[PDB]
Amino acid sequence: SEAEAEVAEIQEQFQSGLVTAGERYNKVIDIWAAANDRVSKAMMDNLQTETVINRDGQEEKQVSFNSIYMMADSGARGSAAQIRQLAGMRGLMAKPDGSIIETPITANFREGLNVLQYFISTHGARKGLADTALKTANSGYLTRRLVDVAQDLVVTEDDCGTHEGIMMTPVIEGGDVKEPLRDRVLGRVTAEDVLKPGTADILVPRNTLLHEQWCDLLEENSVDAVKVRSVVSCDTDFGVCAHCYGRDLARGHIINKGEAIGVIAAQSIGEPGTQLTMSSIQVKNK
Amino acid sequence: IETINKLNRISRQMLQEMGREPTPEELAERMLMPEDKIRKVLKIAKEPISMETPIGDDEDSHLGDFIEDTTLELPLDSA
Amino acid sequence: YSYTEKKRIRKDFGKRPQVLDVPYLLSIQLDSFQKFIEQDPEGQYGLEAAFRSVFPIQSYSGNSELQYVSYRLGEPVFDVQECQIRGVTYSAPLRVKLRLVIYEREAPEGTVKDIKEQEVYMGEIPLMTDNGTFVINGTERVIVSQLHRSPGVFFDSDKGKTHSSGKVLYNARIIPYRGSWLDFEFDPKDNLFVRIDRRRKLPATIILRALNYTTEQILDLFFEKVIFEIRDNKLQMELVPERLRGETASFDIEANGKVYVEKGRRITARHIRQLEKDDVKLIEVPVEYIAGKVVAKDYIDESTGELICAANMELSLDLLAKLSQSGHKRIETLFTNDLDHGPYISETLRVDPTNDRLSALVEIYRMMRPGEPPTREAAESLFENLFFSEDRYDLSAVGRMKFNRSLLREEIEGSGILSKDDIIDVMKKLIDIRNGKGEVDDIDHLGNRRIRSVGEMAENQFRVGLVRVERAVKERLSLGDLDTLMPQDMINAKPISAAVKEFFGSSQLSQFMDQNNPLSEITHKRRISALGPGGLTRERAGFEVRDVHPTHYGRVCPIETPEGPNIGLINSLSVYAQTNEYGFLETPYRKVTDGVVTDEIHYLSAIEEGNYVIAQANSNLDEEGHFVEDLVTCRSKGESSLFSRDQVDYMDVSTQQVVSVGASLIPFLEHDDANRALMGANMQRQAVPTLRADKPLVGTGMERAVAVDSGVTAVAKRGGVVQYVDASRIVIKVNEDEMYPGEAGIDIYNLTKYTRSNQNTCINQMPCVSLGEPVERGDVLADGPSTDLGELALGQNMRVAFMPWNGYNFEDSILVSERVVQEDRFTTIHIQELACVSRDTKLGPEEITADIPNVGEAALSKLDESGIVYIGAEVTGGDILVGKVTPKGETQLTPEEKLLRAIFGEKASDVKDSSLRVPNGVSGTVIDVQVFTRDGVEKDKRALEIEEMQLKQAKKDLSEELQILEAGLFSRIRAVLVAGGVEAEKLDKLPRDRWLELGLTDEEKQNQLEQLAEQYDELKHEFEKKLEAKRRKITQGDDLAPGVLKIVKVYLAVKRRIQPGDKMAGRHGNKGVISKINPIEDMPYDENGTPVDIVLNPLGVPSRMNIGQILETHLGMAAKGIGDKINAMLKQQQEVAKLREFIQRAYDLGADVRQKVDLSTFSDEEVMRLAENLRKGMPIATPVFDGAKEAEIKELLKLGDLPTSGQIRLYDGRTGEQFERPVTVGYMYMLKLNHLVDDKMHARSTGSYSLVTQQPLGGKAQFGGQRFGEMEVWALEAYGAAYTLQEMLTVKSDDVNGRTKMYKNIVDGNHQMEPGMPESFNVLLKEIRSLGINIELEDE
Amino acid sequence: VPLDGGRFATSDLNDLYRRVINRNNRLKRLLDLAAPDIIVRNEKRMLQEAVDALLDNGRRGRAITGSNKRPLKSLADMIKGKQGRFRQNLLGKRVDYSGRSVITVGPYLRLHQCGLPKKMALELFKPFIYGKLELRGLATTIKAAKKMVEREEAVVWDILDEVIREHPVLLNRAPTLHRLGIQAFEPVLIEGKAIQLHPLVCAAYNADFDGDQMAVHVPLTLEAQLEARALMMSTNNILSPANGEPIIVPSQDVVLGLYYMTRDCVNAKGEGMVLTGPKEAERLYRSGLASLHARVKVRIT
Ligand SMILES: [Mg+2]
Ligand SMILES: [Zn+2]
Repeated sequence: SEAEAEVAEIQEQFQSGLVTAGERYNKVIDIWAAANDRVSKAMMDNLQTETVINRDGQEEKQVSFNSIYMMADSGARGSAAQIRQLAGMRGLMAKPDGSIIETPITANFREGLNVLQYFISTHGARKGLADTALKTANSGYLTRRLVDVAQDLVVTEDDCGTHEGIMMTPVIEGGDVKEPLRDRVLGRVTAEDVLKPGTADILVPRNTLLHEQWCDLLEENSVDAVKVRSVVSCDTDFGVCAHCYGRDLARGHIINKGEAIGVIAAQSIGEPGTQLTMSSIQVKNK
Repeated sequence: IETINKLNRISRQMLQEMGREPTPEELAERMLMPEDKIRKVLKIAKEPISMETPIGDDEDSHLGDFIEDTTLELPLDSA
Repeated sequence: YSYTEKKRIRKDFGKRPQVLDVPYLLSIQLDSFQKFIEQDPEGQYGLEAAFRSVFPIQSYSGNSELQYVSYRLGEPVFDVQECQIRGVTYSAPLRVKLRLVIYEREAPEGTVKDIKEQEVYMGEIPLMTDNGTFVINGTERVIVSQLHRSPGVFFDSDKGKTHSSGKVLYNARIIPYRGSWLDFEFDPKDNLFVRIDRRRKLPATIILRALNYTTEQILDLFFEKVIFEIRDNKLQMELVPERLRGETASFDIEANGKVYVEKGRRITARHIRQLEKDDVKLIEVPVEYIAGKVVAKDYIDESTGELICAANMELSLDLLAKLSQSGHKRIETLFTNDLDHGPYISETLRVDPTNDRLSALVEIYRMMRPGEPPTREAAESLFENLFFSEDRYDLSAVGRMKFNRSLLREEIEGSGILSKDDIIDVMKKLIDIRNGKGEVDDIDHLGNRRIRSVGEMAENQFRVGLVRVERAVKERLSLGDLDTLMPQDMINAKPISAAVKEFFGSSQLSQFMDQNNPLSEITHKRRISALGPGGLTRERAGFEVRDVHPTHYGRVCPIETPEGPNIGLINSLSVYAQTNEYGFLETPYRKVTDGVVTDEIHYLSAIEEGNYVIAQANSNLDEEGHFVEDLVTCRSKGESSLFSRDQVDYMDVSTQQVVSVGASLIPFLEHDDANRALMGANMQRQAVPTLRADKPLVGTGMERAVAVDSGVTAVAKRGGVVQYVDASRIVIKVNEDEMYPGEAGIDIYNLTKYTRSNQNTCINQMPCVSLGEPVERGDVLADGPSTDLGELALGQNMRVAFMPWNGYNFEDSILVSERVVQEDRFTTIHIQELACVSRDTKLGPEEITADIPNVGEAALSKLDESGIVYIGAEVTGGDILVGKVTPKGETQLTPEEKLLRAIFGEKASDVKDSSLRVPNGVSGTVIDVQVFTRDGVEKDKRALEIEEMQLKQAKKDLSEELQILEAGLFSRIRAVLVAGGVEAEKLDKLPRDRWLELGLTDEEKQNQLEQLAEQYDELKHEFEKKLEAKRRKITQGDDLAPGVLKIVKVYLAVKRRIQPGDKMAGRHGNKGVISKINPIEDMPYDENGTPVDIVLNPLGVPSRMNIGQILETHLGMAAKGIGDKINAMLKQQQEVAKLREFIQRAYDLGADVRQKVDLSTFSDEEVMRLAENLRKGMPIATPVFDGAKEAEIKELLKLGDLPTSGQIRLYDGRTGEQFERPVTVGYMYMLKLNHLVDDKMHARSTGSYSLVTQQPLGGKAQFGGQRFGEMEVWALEAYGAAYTLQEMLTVKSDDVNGRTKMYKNIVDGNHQMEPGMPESFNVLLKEIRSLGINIELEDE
Repeated sequence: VPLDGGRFATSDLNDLYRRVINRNNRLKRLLDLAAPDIIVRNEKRMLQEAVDALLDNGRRGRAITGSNKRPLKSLADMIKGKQGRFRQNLLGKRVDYSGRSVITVGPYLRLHQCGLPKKMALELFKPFIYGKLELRGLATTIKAAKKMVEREEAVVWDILDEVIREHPVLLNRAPTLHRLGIQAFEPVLIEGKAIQLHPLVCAAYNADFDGDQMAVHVPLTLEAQLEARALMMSTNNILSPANGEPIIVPSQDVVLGLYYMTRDCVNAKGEGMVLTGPKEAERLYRSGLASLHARVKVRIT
């Protein structure tokens, strides 16, 4: 009712002619998103700890026994967005244009959808579903080309006796860590000797498997830069060495020579992708 | 060939007269020759039907895929 | 209510008073095909349109012609059912009257030279059933409506083709019903261009020259005038004020003595307004303003006669001098506003090399016939043929309509041929849209898309057949004789019937019917596609056509379209829809007047809709006032919004018309997601009928009319009294009033017993009635495969509860009890067909006989004399059905078996076995056999035993008929004597025949005596003629192929039951496979020991959101409970009055229930039977978007004395305890599916192999090996199983030495591998070498 | 070749060869006759035309057709595209000793197991049975053997169970994206026509019991059998090569049971007594005396 009155106000302002339509548009849609967030707050506070249960005392509340919420918190099935679609208003809806409609949904599945509310759910569902049908072409095509390139590559040697390669440094950018140097080094083999901020303290003789104990060891030290004998940098004609590739992940050890890498790669990269299409500067902390 | 010409030409007129097609009985009569030769020629008049045709209405089965080879042997028979 | 309603009422909570009742659903097939036949005199439809449009035809010279008269059809020779049985098309004769009028080329047109007015048969035509299928070779088939871009014209514009430009390019296109296309376009350089059917580009203006226009006339048409006057030295000029708009003054633009606009100044709308108000048209101006302006029309000096300037040429100042000196103080010019009035045409002329009409025709001729040395009339005739000959260009007056409206004419109609006005008007609107006025149009709007039903396609192929005729007609007219060559001595009916047959049997729309379910039939008939001819392609089309467009509302269901590559293309028809006569669509709407909703109806089309304003059916009407609330949900313009009350034009009829039928049946859809409803209504079609017909309790109300309008049931043609009853036929006597006066009016109905469906299922019928009761007309007298008392029933309702169970319902799987299996209730039938053909060989005939060599009497114990099975058998893999044997060649033998029959002396015959047997894995019950044989060969004895018995059956079935029909008549023959005296007991006791000699008198009664003589005479006689044609139809041999001497056919019955692997589901997408059947004791159960039948895993409800099954479940638990109450009332056997009170209290429960029904209207036994038919559960109607509510569900469950939450403490059976907490419980209506493991499972040891590559096959029907794709190689490439790979590459597929060697090493125990080489490789080498290449190997 | 009803069937090449030979022979005729060069030219354009069509029909110009109006598959099409030898019939092959069916759940199973229809395996492992019956001599020859296996005697089943032991078998679901889409299990025989499966490895298959169907292959030779037990085995593979995450992540029902069990309410009962260990706790709840979810003191080791 509140937001309804708001759009009545912005309406009559546009009737005065003060406001444009685009300004009006972004304004009204923004208040709708706000209201949606607020119903999300109200419902989530009204389920998870709604259970007030006394025990040898007046009252106290705890995480609820609502089976739907237990299914949610488990990670089994459901999520706050979906549960919102069950209890609260379910978002806004883009018509097939890529536009974003002005008058959102009020009711839910428990209350009952309206005729047009259903008719408008249509566009989004059929659209994204049409995409579901029609992205595996690109996926299998890409995967097929990748496998096609990466046929011939197999480890030909145990150690190529080769020299330094790529540098691993973290990908912290924009915020905090997104790939720890812990993870990036994990299972890789050093380019060369490596030391500590307490300096000139070697731990690798130019090549070691850097399993989790080495990685914690260098979490203690404040190091933030490593070098690695990469798959690229290896010099072996018609293949690579076992060291430069490093860990066979599904084994948990160094890759045995003779194992076929390229298919593992193209599968590894194309397998996920089917689903997965679908002023100022301000210091934060000290 | 000539026999086939006479046949398929006469069958049209018989179709006018009858309003329906002729039988090898009626047609062996009209064709002046006995049913054996009629039936024979009718058995001869057929063409081949092009293995690369899509008997799968979808591009799934070009007819040659369906075909079995009963020429070689079966390993159980050999044993 | 009605009788079939009195016995089993379905409650309703719908509230919206329906003004309309549904229409007949299969109307469109009937009406379309009807138009294809119906003898239209004038507004030609189909046939007559093709005759008229083609005939008359005259000779290649101009002397002789054939002339159309009329047509007539024969009744078909074969009835429906012999065409089903025989494997024969159902069709009717065709007969055209034709008049050969011939003209003397001696006389001018002295037509009296020859008349041959005779008649001609040519070509059968299939017909339509009363239900919509076409029987074809004994197959019920359906042919599907199509949807495609209507003819006319269509404007578009691509955005940034040259994306470097980032520029807009407009284009127009003309698309006729018949003939060639036409494309107009622009370029980055703002030049109009043409290409036909996408031939090359051409400078557009060329065509206008070819159309006999000059540059003068062209620019007169396109360009408006700008007139200068050189008054004695200086330039004045005329100026409308709104010409310098958003424009800039080049000089000081001033007036009489007054300055409006200065130099470098914009001619603002202020100065347009001063220039307007001040009556200022002429303005003094500089001469230099001209230089650059283009002349409009050719100017000379009347003294010279020489072009001082040709037309469309830029002006100068020496030419201002020389013009005015030549006598031009008037210079018309071309208006040119680069903003608004662009130089498109003129630039196109300056690029166009063509100057005359003729060269334009030459370069068109050269675009389409490249190279060819051009000639005049070849090119004139070419162009004029393209778009100005009736033969090769027709618009469809539909197309003429859409075209005219696209140019804003008034004329709907016109020609199927173009005019120059049309072309140039199109070019004008095009360039207008290039300037900015108007808009390009859209594909996805229905008003551009047209339906094409059967009769129109039939018209098309019919006309094509007429052309196939027409060529040889002329060739045989002009050359051969005239007076003697009869009209049908030229005609050949083969291309025509070959065409009709071809379409009915080879086209994408022609296909088998989906007989598994009446729903699936009717919805396979209410299908719409954009594929086939005149349509689209999967690999080509994109997302835009697939997606929804808002005009689908009330016309096309958005909820029923597959999930695969055909997601958007196919789509089904909406409920209250119809077709525009032109082929477009329409939809009902209630008209809204003065706020009052008018109860009349109007069928707004695809285009009228958006202009008006339209309200919803959800509107809470103010009781014949207006919309109650101010901000009424309404819509227009391709979008919805909130509007006022008197402001409205139209309202929706009902809460449904957006939907199709399938999604009209899913209840509580409003509480569901569209995805899972899509899947629900899709799988709602793939059902199988159960052995019984268990209704649904949770209804919608549409169930009845679908159970009727599939035509599968019997229908009371004329209501009356049930005369005879059986399990195979019914006789009704017709009510006296309904009984027409001539006819005795005793309708009889023969019913179908266990019979194959096209998907190999049971088709069957049963009476839903007793004997000796009245019938209200239109009632159902017989149920079908999936029906009950006139309502649909695709499956069975039963007990459900949501909880996990020990991992057995892990990911959507199902767990189920044994009790269901003891009641057979999901058991179903799969009738099957099997045949044996007796062929004639190079060596001799195949022979059907019991005798077979090397056979034991075990098998032969069940073959009768002729080598054929006795009916009633029950058989299994290995058994023999039909002993067929084939005369054999001879053999090249081995020394060993040679020695062995040198030992035992045993021998072969000169014959081989070819018997018909059960295929392995199969078992079942023989129930019927049929035999077909040539007219000319002996009927193998059993055939005589079959057809003679088929006469025993048939002639009995008719004897009964005539015996009854005639026995009624035999009252007359009694009584009519008796008028004219009385023989009160001298009549009766002595034998009935000998009353004609009893009491007699003169004048009027001798005619009576001989009237009865006539009656007797007729009555025997009709029987004899009946018997004649009938019996010869039974005995007449069969039109078979050559080589085919006789055929047997065998019908089985198999009775498949539920097992793990047999999928099941409901009507919300709530799928599930089975994983186990659970004994009754290990089940969950309740305090009262009533266990559960099905258990489900509610993990998959929230993320799927298919919530209606919950509410449905609650409601089901309610309804049964009431039945249970009544059941207590019956065994305790209470009384009438308590039932009366309870039941009427049950009906009048809801808030604002639309229906109101009283029981004191009904009599006692009606209350009895109705309480007795409800005891299993009180069935309810939940209309789809006018659903019921939790208040009503819970009120009802409180009437059930149940937990309002429908959620009870459960006790486990294995441990005897209680679970932790309650669990939801109630009755779902549930279904079985054709995706059965029995039909999917398949293994393969070693078997057949193909012919070119010698690698095994695929398909269980071919004992198929499974495919090992490239993916499945890439995996093993990952692991490193080189040996497993090589194994699958050589022995299992191609290496024959390897496979045989391997089998042999195996049976010797040795599990050892040897390779060879795959044959497909060396094949490839041979092919390459066929391609002229020395491919070869470097042997070690 | 023929078919049953006297009909014949052919490959499109023969038409092309016929056209070629007709044209060459007619040309030779016209060359015996010194006929005009114009018809020579025309016959040769016809020749080069038909050759070029044989090597690729729809390449040089508008296409050649049989009566169907769809074109004539030339040679090169058989080497080309999907329908060529490579992608269809050479890198991909139909297979002997294989099968498929519907799947359902095996909840009781252990990781190395696959529920298996009898009859399916009976067929798949036939010549082993035959070798073992010639071994035992119950069927002295293979006609007797085949008749027994058709008669489905008792020793059929005991010997089936005899051979199947320690004999792994491969499982495969489409689309075989990554190497964990295809695995080697051990067989377990069951009286049904539907495979059961170890639920945790549904995830590597991306598989659910919504009507899915899986395929079965057999490692005949010993080396493939050992590779199966050692490389394609379900025990060797609990981690991806993409990332070292557990791909044995308990999906959706088991996890609910855990999160329900291990929980710390306040409310039910039995709060604040003491246990010597887990077992008498099991005595409590299997009696039903404690909450399953209640923080209480215990001893552990
Ligand atoms: Mg699935
Ligand atoms: Zn290396």
